[PDB]
Amino acid sequence: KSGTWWDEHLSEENVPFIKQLVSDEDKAQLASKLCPLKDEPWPIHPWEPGSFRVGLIALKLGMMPLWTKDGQKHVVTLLQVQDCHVLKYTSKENCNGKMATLSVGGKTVSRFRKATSILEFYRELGLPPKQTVKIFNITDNAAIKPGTPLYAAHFRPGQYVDVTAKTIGKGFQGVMKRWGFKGQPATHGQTKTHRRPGAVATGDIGRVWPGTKMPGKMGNIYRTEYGLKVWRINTKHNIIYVNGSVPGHKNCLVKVKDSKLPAYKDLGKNLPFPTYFPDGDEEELPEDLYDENVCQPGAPSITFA
Amino acid sequence: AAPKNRRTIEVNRCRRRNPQKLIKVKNNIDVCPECGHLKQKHVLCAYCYEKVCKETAEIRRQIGKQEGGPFKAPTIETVVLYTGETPSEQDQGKRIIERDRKRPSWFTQN
Amino acid sequence: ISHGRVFRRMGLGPESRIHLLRNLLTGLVRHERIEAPWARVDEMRGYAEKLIDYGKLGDTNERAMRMADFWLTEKDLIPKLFQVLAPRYKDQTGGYTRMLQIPNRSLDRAKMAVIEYKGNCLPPLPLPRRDSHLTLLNQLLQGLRQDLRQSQEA
Amino acid sequence: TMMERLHLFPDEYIPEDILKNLVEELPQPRKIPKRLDEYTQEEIDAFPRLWTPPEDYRL
Amino acid sequence: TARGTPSRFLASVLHNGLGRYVQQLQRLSFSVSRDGASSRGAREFVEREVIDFARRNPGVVIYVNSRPCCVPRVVAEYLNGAVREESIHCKSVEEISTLVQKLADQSGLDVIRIRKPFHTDNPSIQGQWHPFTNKPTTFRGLRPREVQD
RNA sequence: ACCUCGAUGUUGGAUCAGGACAUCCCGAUGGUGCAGCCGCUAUUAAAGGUUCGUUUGUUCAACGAUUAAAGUCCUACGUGAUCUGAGUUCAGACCGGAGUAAUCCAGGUCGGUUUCUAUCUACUUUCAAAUUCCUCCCUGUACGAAAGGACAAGAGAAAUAAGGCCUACUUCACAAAGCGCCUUCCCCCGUAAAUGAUAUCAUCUCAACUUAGUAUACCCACCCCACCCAAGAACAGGGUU
RNA sequence: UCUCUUACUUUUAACCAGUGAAAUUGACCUGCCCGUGAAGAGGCGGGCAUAACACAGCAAGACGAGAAGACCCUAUGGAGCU
RNA sequence: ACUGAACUCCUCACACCCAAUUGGACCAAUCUAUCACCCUAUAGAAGAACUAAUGUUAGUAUAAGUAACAUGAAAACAUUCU
RNA sequence: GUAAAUUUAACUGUUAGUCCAAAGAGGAACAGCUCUUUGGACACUAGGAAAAAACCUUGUAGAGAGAGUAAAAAAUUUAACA
Ligand SMILES: [K+]
Ligand SMILES: [K+]
Ligand SMILES: [Mg+2]
Ligand SMILES: [Mg+2]
Ligand SMILES: [Mg+2]
Ligand SMILES: [Mg+2]
Ligand SMILES: [Mg+2]
Ligand SMILES: [Mg+2]
Ligand SMILES: [Mg+2]
Ligand SMILES: [Mg+2]
Ligand SMILES: [Mg+2]
Ligand SMILES: [Mg+2]
Ligand SMILES: [Mg+2]
Ligand SMILES: [Mg+2]
Ligand SMILES: [Mg+2]
Ligand SMILES: [Mg+2]
Ligand SMILES: [Mg+2]
Ligand SMILES: [Mg+2]
Ligand SMILES: [Mg+2]
Ligand SMILES: [Mg+2]
Ligand SMILES: [Mg+2]
Ligand SMILES: [Mg+2]
Ligand SMILES: [Mg+2]
Ligand SMILES: [Mg+2]
Ligand SMILES: [Mg+2]
Ligand SMILES: [Mg+2]
Ligand SMILES: [Mg+2]
Ligand SMILES: [Mg+2]
Ligand SMILES: [Mg+2]
Ligand SMILES: [Mg+2]
Ligand SMILES: [Mg+2]
Ligand SMILES: [Mg+2]
Ligand SMILES: [Zn+2]
Repeated sequence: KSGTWWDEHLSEENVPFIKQLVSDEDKAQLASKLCPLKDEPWPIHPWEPGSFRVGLIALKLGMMPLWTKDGQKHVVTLLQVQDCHVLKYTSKENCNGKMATLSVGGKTVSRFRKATSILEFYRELGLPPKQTVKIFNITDNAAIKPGTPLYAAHFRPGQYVDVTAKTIGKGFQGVMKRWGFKGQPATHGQTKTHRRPGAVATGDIGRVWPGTKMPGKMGNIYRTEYGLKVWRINTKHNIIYVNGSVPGHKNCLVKVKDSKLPAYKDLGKNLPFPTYFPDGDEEELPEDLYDENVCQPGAPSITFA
Repeated sequence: AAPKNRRTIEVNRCRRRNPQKLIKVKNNIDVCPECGHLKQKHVLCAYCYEKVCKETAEIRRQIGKQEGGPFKAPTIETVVLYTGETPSEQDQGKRIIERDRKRPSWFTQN
Repeated sequence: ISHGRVFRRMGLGPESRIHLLRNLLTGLVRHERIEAPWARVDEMRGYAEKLIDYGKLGDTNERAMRMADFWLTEKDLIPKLFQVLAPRYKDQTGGYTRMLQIPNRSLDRAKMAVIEYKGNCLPPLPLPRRDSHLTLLNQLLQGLRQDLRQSQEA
Repeated sequence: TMMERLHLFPDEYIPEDILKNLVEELPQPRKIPKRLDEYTQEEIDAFPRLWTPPEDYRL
Repeated sequence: TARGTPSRFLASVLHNGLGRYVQQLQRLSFSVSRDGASSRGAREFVEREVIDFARRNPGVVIYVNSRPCCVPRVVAEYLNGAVREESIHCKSVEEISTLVQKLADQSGLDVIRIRKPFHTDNPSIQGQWHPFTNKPTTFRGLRPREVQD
């Protein structure tokens, strides 16, 4: 009637073997999915207006400055896509929704820290378990076979994307830091009231309206950014350079997809559809993919005239 | 602020006897393979740790009688010796502590 | 908000925090094994690990001598540090101290721990031992390993 | 509790399980009046005309 | 209560009166005192009334135990096993005579609330109502908006 | 003078505001003694906004500089178990006045204790659609005799608001934070017109009819002793390869 | 001080262990809106909402609690002073 | 047409729905006279009946296991250290 | 038509009233305003006006798982024209 862990009863000679044994299996499964177009891929429909393709699950590395040919310093966020795969497909009929849902995972984690139900799901799929799993709404022509890996080449420079992740949790915070209330002066007779909300409602109602700004936990919630364009794409390390800052701390998993903004609609005509396949590409992509206005580090010093 | 009304025992039972207030049963208890007494899986056995302290206190009392005062810490290694033992080949040039007692079984000489 | 804070808040202040850890560290050098509350032991463990590194720099190093002079309130332990503890761990590069949890004291039911320097002359603690290789679970994994090694050589 | 035993369907499509356990179809309270194009010629000719329009009226 | 007291349905003992009437009263125990004003009404009842009362009801056994007591009592035992104990302390002859006759008429069941003033074992003769009683049958018993073959 | 004389002093400010529309500004649309800019007036519109200071206890107001605007109110003349106690209010005193005096004052002046450990209700991330100004272009165009001087659409820049972040800068250093950086996506139905009968014309129709403006995104599984944690009051949550 | 707050330490705080009060309390199985009423409703009328449940915050309500409060008036009730 | 009262009627029993005040009929327990002798009778007598006076004394709840309170460190408990 | 009335004896208690209808004053042909008069209701039950002291229905008292009734549910959609 007592719980147990994976290496409670293992001896000194077995623990290194078990760690190495499961590590080798993870490498084999990840290296056995690098050929999606040969292992009976699903039909690849051409791009059509009004179609939504799947996104990625990236990890926020940090921030790095980036200069354009216009001489403006733009700061970008390095989003690393690692061990990103498609888990399962749900049709529109089975989705009970307008769009078809597709499951994506990322950041392969240990198999010893997951429930039995989750582990057996990956056992038949032949992939290591993923930490964060996001669901993307796609169309019928954007279906992707389960187990298909995804790379940072799925996006291209000049494309606006939306990043979703949990914000940095600041714990329980007062109204001054959570909602930006002015507070009370530190002097001129004030007695034990410098950072208090003050009045919360009127006397006639005799109650507090729902949604009233009161002290409580701030952060650790999902927030989505919109209208963030990609300035640079690295294919060797699968890194997406997303303009500005994105919600979440360092080394956090984010959900990335195309911009929902109407101004950025019907811009995926020249973008890969449904996704980029390095296995079957007729020509390997360059080391780095830049934007038109981006001045590469190898280029000489920009000389405005 | 003072209570407007007296809270009944029916309300109090729901608060005092709530599962959060109740003590949580522990599942990390097992028997010590050495002495058989109970211990936690992440905590050293109380019975086994107690006999180490009793022997350690006796050893430290012998050390005090040799230094004969504070600020007299030796600059060499220390060896604990029992009845029926002699300094070993590797225990040369060290401070030996003689104990008028048989070496404990759990105490492995090194 | 406390993100990235690696140091704990103890004593009557930052200065008192050093003095409390200094007394624990000094008592650890003299006795080579002490028992104290778990949080103070864990905080002091980092200083004990790096104290040996200054002892390996040699007693002729002015910088290493000042750290020994400061962190050792009792001046008789300074010759011991550079002539006993430092030579003892000459081959080792780290992990000189081991920290284990002990039953809470009866005075205030505080979480307690014991910290000692490896290789001491004191009786060994009843260290936790993993299950023997002769157990049923280990033998099944041992048999699997043998076939995997045999299959690889094939 | 009574609202749980009430089933609404926007169209004439009904799930089989709900459709397979029906018993009686209650009559509609309001009788739908007939459109002018649903009248047969027998009823249209039965109803007499009340006035004689002039022959020179453009209408 | 009604909520604070138990209740029972109207019933009799072994369907009394269905084939024959059986007097449910079984025993009377009177405890009168030779001396004591509390039994003055009871002593007069024993001297002239209980003799004629025993003539009318031969199926009831009457015991008259004369012992010193401060409160004379009458104990009535019934066939169903219920025992009703009543006090006739300082009651007139007429009040005792009416009370004893009331005990003779009762069946012994508890004097509590009766849920219904009627009790019938066959309430329905033409068939108890069911929702299909007043619904006409359709050809082949087809369900509404159901097509066959 | 109906409720409160067996513990709300009132005013004003600070804090945070919810609501009305009889609309100060942004939006749409008639009329004009509407050329164009400015204006006036009326219908529609409460999504959003509505400044900082000097003397004054101030509310208000005066004028100082601005702004697309610095709206009228209600809410226990909102909010004082959140705060302030400046004016008035208890004991001191003074000036002026009344009184034989004690003493008084709708005036002036100075000083004068603002308690409370939350039992109950309510509430404690509305999971996410933003507004505005200026400059530019149209354009020195339409208009006008000139003086003057616009629509709509597009661009840029800035500010606030909402929501994030730490590559720099800054307070600072395994981090937090702004003074710093990043992102921000719907129409608004007042009316202007066709066809066309009652009332064989006409008439935009509380006549049948036609036309113009008449949603998406986020969230979704089910070893744990213990350690670690960008997760956290506790609990919970993530990682432990 | 403020525009405009922010960081850190200490106490407090919260949790574990020990000891253990006070004002308060008609009974409560203690909701929102509108209306009504001794004229300001958790309890009445009409609608709406609603498994149970502890912990931590908050201070709009319970005309919250604490000294028959202050404030005007009453008494053929007192006292000081002139 | 129906619904609709404590009005009326029906079966049965009837002293058995007003403040202050007034007239009654009964009566708990206690003591005494005389009875009575598992707790009663007839009389006399009176410290003769408590859901309420911010009542008095005592017990125990509620707030509440809350507020608040406390022991510098190691150790051979010699001692040393801050 | 009805059954009360007066006198005699013995004392208590109530008289800081409300609202409705009506007549008339004061205010402003305002007030849940003030002040008289007549009458009703209320401080006495029940039903109906949404909740309801004062409006309407209705009183003399119990039981019933009978019956007949009293008061008792707002209406209203408006501009052609020689
Ligand atoms: K009060
Ligand atoms: K409150
Ligand atoms: Mg945190
Ligand atoms: Mg401030
Ligand atoms: Mg104070
Ligand atoms: Mg202060
Ligand atoms: Mg501390
Ligand atoms: Mg308007
Ligand atoms: Mg106010
Ligand atoms: Mg105030
Ligand atoms: Mg208040
Ligand atoms: Mg003052
Ligand atoms: Mg003053
Ligand atoms: Mg911000
Ligand atoms: Mg405690
Ligand atoms: Mg008390
Ligand atoms: Mg409840
Ligand atoms: Mg109300
Ligand atoms: Mg209600
Ligand atoms: Mg609470
Ligand atoms: Mg408080
Ligand atoms: Mg008088
Ligand atoms: Mg009746
Ligand atoms: Mg009657
Ligand atoms: Mg009667
Ligand atoms: Mg008597
Ligand atoms: Mg008495
Ligand atoms: Mg009592
Ligand atoms: Mg009392
Ligand atoms: Mg409390
Ligand atoms: Mg405390
Ligand atoms: Mg102390
Ligand atoms: Zn043991």
